[PDB]
Amino acid sequence: SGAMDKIKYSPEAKHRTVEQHAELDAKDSIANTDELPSNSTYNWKNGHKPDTSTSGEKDGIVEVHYPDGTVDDVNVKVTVTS
Ligand code: NA
Repeated sequence: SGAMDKIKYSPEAKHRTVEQHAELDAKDSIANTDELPSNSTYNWKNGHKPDTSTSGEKDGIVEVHYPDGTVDDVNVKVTVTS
């Protein structure tokens, strides 16, 4: 037996504040990518990319894809200013 990557690692959300119409790289919403394997990849969950076209408080979900194929879902928040 062994611990799969999504059990070993503990990604934590970073709250970002961005301007209306800003781009959002999913990795930028994870606070501790230095505590996760550097070959992990980050993407927005389908249907859960924060929409920066309007200002307000938005929610999103980051998928953290680990090298062993397991995946962590991370709830994040994005403040959009106008
Ligand atoms: Na985890």
